[PDB]
Amino acid sequence: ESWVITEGRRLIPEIFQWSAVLSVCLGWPGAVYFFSKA
Amino acid sequence: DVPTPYACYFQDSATPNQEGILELHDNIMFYLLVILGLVSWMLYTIVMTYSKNPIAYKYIKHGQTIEVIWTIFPAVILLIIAFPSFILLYLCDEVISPAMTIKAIGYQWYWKYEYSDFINDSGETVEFESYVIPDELLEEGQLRLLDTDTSMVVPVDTHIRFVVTAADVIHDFAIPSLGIKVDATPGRLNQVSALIQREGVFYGACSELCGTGHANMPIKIEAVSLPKFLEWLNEQ
Amino acid sequence: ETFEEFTARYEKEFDEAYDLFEVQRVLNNCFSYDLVPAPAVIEKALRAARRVNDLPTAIRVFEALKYKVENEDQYKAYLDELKDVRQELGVPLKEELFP
Amino acid sequence: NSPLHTVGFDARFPQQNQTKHCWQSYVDYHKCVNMKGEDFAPCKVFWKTYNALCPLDWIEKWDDQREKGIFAGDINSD
Amino acid sequence: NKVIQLQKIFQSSTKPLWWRHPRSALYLYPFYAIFAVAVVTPLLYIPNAIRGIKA
Amino acid sequence: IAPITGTIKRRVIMDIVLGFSLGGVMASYWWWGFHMDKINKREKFYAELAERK
Amino acid sequence: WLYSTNAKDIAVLYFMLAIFSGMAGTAMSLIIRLELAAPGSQYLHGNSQLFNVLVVGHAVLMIFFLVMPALIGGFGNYLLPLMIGATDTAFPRINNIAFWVLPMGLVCLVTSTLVESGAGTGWTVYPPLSSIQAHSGPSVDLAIFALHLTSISSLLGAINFIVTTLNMRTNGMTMHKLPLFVWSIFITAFLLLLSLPVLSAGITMLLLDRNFNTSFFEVSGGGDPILYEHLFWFFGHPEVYILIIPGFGIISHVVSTYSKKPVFGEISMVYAMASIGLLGFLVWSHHMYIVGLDADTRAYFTSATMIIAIPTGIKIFSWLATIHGGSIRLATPMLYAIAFLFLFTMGGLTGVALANASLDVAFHDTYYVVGHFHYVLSMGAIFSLFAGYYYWSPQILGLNYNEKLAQIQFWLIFIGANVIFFPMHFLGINGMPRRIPDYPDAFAGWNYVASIGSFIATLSLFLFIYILYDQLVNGLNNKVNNKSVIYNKAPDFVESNTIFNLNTVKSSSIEFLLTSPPAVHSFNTPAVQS
Amino acid sequence: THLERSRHQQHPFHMVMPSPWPIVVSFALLSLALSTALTMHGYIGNMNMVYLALFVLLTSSILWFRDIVAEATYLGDHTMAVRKGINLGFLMFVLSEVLIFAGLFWAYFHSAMSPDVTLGACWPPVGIEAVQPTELPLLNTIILLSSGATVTYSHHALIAGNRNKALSGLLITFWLIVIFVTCQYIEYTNAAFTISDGVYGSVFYAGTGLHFLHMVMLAAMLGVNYWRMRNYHLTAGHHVGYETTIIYTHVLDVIWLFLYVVFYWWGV
Amino acid sequence: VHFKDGVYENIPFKVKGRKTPYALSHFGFFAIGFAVPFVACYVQLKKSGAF
Ligand code: HEA
Ligand code: HEA
Ligand SMILES: CCCCCCCCCCC(=O)OC[C@H](COP(=O)(O)OC[C@H](O)COP(=O)(O)OC[C@@H](COC(=O)CC)OC(=O)CCC)OC(=O)CCCCCCCC
Ligand code: CUA
Ligand SMILES: [Cu+2]
Repeated sequence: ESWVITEGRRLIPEIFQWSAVLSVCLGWPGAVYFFSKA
Repeated sequence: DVPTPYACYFQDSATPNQEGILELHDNIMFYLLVILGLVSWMLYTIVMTYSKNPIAYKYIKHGQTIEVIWTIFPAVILLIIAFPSFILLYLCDEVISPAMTIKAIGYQWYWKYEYSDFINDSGETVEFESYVIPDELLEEGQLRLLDTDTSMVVPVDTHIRFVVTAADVIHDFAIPSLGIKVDATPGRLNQVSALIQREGVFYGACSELCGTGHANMPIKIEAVSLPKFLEWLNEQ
Repeated sequence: ETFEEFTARYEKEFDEAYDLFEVQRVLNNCFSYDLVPAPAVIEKALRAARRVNDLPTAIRVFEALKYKVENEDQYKAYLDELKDVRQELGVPLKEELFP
Repeated sequence: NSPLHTVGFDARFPQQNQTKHCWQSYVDYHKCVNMKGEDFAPCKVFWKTYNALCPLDWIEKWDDQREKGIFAGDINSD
Repeated sequence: NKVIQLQKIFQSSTKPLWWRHPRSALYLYPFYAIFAVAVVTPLLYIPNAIRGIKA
Repeated sequence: IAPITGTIKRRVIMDIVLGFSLGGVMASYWWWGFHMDKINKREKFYAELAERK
Repeated sequence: WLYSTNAKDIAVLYFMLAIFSGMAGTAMSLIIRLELAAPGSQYLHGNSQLFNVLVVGHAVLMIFFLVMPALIGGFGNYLLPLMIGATDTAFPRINNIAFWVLPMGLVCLVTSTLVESGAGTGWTVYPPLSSIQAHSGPSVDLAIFALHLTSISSLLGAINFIVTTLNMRTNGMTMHKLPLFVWSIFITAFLLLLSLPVLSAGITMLLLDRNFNTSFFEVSGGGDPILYEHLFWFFGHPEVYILIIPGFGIISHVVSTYSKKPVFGEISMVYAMASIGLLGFLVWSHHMYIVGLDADTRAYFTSATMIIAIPTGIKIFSWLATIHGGSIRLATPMLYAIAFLFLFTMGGLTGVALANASLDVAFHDTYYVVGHFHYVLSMGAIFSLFAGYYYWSPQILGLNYNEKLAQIQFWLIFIGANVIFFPMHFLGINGMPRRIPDYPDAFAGWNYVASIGSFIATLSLFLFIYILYDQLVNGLNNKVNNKSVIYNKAPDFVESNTIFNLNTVKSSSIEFLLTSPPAVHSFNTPAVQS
Repeated sequence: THLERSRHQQHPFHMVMPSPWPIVVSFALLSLALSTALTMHGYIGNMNMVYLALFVLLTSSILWFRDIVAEATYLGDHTMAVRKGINLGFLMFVLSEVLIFAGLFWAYFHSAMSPDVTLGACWPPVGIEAVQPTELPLLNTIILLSSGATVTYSHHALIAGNRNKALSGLLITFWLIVIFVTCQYIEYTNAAFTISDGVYGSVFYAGTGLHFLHMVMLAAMLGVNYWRMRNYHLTAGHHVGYETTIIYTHVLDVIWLFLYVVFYWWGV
Repeated sequence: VHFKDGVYENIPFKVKGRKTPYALSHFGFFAIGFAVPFVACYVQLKKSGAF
């Protein structure tokens, strides 16, 4: 009854935030190509 | 072939030897994203969720039931991933039944091919150099440091067999669209066998350093058809 | 090793505490394990603070108990269980003090 | 159809380094022209081999070391 | 023979250990003469070695 | 009163296997939405070279 | 003082030179990356020489004059006397020649550029490129001697560490109980001993083939240049496993100090740390897969250099186990040691992709290699050198380093050098070759992305000079105001503040129990352990 | 008592005064390496600065050694562990100088294990004639097997206490090594192939070349082991300057026997 | 340094009590180390025609 809803709420905005790190730490060349194709 | 500005992948595969590399560069990186997907997750659950833990669990040191798990875990992916890595080594020396022998010899600032197979009716080898065109003699529309003056013709659907060496400083022989890369040692020689499967020009580069003129050595190579090649061989 | 050998070992070491140092260095490793300590041993973690005449190391018991309870439902039933020996010694909690 | 023709596998030299293939076929041709000369057709399989897979300056070298007698290999079978 | 004799001189000498030998005064001033030349003349030819002036 | 044990053990098994499940949703897209997308084009163009007869 | 034989004051001279050779080793990499900003020779006018001179001028200052004298000299001559329990090193008089030949290893290298030719040979100094018919002047003559002076300093600088650890310990310090920074260098000292005499023959033979014309390597005479490719690289792969094992010692101390917890599997971490050193010997031609080796010889190495990723996985997953339960105190050595655990391991995944003989044949001498070995040199051996300086700077100098200003030096190094070395994997997967002053025009894309970042990282290094100025001038006025962090271990939850100042440093090593700075005789009595 | 114990050192390991010969040897290694690369390309004219650089270096070693014997027999912090420090510091050192031979043995297995094309198909090639192992090279093996039976005949003899065998037994070993210099001077003066004789001319005067460049320091090591034993410096219970000479020669039987089997026996 | 384990006396610098300000002698050690390739880019261009 404890680890079925308290272990969830710690982890739902975590993976919502963790993917935002890799889209800036690794996905940042997907912006400099997008901004200036010239 | 031609590199693309702001690109991130291989050049286009024009050889089954090259086509094997693209199915091994993706077979490896599929097992590299599970490991990068683990480390990027197992380092965000620690810096975020355990920097606010004031009571340190300082009585978990050995962990015998997880010590033996992550020493067979690099011993279970590597035993899997090597079997597509062994099947490419033993099936890229296929020089069993070749069809053509071309040469490529680099004298520190150019290449020097010769088509010493005497299928040509004149009974003489066709030797010709390959100098890059300078910026003063640059025809408008030529690729800078990637387009030579005297190119090289090879047929299609043919089991060719290069011989690559040099008479001076080591510099290698690299076409990324065909997956050929050999050193051109001065004292000895190396072979590759790359069946080309599409008509079109491939541009490459020389990779290993030679001296001052390392940037001034491309390897231009176009593939034409086998009657269309023979019309070039009976001329020169 | 087990839950009961955890209880009998640290409820024994609180008796020969004799000092403020050997309460806080033993209250520390009675809370720095994988498991959660029983209320039998934490009753001797308040009697140890009464033997040394120091109140904020008895208010810091119930704040270390609050973070390492893993459930608020398993805390209020755990708080009301200790209210028999928490009203004798007059130990407040950090939220009631409002410091 | 398929007019091209070249040297095959040559299983005694199956590696990437084919330099001894270029060297011994220069030897096995010029050992054939001096010893046991009855025809040229099994003797030109070592002539047609070393024209392939050999540079032109090396054949100029091997015909110059042979001329002053300074050929490092055994050139005289007889 | 001189091992106990030098041990009176070396122990409680109040000198640097490379000045603690009795036969050491002549060991240094010719040695400091070959040291004062072997570290400048390989380096004084370096501006001679920048302009192509060789020998 | 409840002998509660295993707060870190329930935060390693929940912690490991949700990274393997996070190591798949970045990798199975990379081998299907990119690698099989790249083999789709090369299977298409080489089938438009065998059409010429 | 100049020629004092105290091991403490030698290691402060080591560190005084590894920044001077650092600000020369990265000013050359500034001009190297300034020339790769646009096609056509911009700042160098038309000279493709002085670009294979600056590349060898930069790549040997970084390897042999920054990361070698800091992680072995700058720390090993300061910590291995101190943590084990010695008063100084076992051979303290040769301890001074191991430093003072390094400025003489600089005059043998800066004058190797100022002479008329310039050694345009690259870091891997190959025989027919560096032969006397190719390189004529005395330029490469001095570049093969400055590599010899460092080969001989760091050789006797590791005989100084096998007969320090084996006999000069304390009473209870048994052979199974040592700090992991000592087991880093003592394992490293069994690789510095057994790889540098291999190198010293592989350079002197090139000297003999240049002015004594002996033809060890000359082609006219049967001397291979391919003997060099297995004899230099027999030194070369242990050399790059020497820039990382003391890097594996500092991280094992920082990540288990700023987490209040002992390290996970300490006995497991010392057996998987010599197995990197031992098995690193048996893999030395994975650099030379394309040079014409046999189809079974390359089949052995494509299975043998993947087994180096077996003990390195143990030494990383245990660093992801020694901070799981414990607290995390995010100061500056913890920021470097936690970004070392992400950027070195991404320089490991590119390792096992290059490790195959079936895949190095489309990657050799490209920029995919330079993307790989810079995630494990400027991100695995600078991320453990910045995490070793900041971890022992106020303990050793005595002055705190303005902690609020060392956090912005971390992020400008993190994201200001990831912007350089991440797009290198894209220029190399197309096939841009190395050491070239100009390139085809399609490689002008990321080479302007990687050129904007070399001003970011070398603006952080200009800031790091100011941190070194704030630490020496008013570095005493830092721990009396709220500028820095004083106590690197905050007390526990139930540890009262008035009892903390009695039992302050709860270290696991002697290095913090000493004074700040330590004494000139910090060990005048034989200490005891357990 | 404790008052004298507060006047002495409390740890067995040695503390050295600041000596300046550290930066003297460093300045010699600069003027060795810088000046040996100038005269190969001019800028001086004469080849004697290298001869100067071999003189200032070697006198800097004995001035380094004069301070060490001032510590060895005249100041004396040589305890049991410090005696084990150098005796393991030198036994682990010769593991490096036996591996530099593997940087020269492995070139001999690089040109003979696989035959090359620029030379002949045989090793040693045509035009090059090698010396059989049933000649004066076999004198070079027996004269070291006799050296390996007289270095231990005088090892225990110094510990034995009598100076009739300890002093005279090292003069007969010293002239057994200078006579080994002159028989490796015959093949440096009478052999056909030279240093520039291709790859066989390269590695043969390297594998046996470095074996000749160690006897100049080994005979110089006996040059102080007889002078110190005549000037009563060395003792019979504590000898480091004598023990490093025996292990300089007891491993020399192993490396020369591995040098004789492949350069001469397998090298024909 | 042999003795006087003070605070500034394990470093061969002279930080306090200097006649001249220390930023002259501290940046002047690290900018001089920065300006050594910019004289290798000077005497090798002017020798080889460029400027
Ligand atoms: C120790 C190794 C090391 C380090 C740290 C670096 C650091 C850097 N290197 Fe270099 N590099 C090599 C070793 C290293 N390099 C080698 C071996 C080669 C190949 C040469 C050859 O084979 O041809 C090479 C080649 C190379 C190339 C040419 C690629 C090719 O031709 O192969 C380029 C160009 O982009 C480059 C750039 C950089 C940059 C921008 C950094 C930046 O990281 C530097 C700026 C970042 C900093 C600000 C941090 C470092 C500064 C310090 C002073 C250290 C701090 C330590 C203390 C002060 C405590 N390097
Ligand atoms: C300085 C540090 C350093 C380190 C540590 C490494 C480590 C490794 N290196 Fe690298 N390497 C260099 C520096 C370094 N290298 C340099 C300078 C060059 C040459 C450049 C030049 O010539 O100029 C080079 C060259 C080089 C090449 C030659 C390419 C070419 O020139 O053609 C190859 C290929 O085999 C290679 C591979 C590896 C491998 C497999 C490792 C492995 O040790 C790394 C393994 C680590 C891990 C894999 C990550 C952690 C482990 C896991 C999380 C668990 C296990 C992993 C999985 C199961 C996938 N390196
Ligand atoms: C070869 C060697 C060359 C070396 C050159 C490197 C130059 C780097 C210099 C870095 C530096 O000195 O900064 C430290 C200095 C003191 O800080 P402290 O740690 O004592 O704490 C201050 C307090 O805690 C908060 O300070 P506060 O918040 O009150 O001030 C606001 C401050 C913050 O903004 C910035 O940092 C960027 C502008 O803004 C300003 O002051 C603007 C004033 C014009 O902070 C400052 O005040 C910086 C002012 C700007 C200096 C120029 C910046 C150029 C990029
Ligand atoms: Cu030829 Cu590079
Ligand atoms: Cu490697």
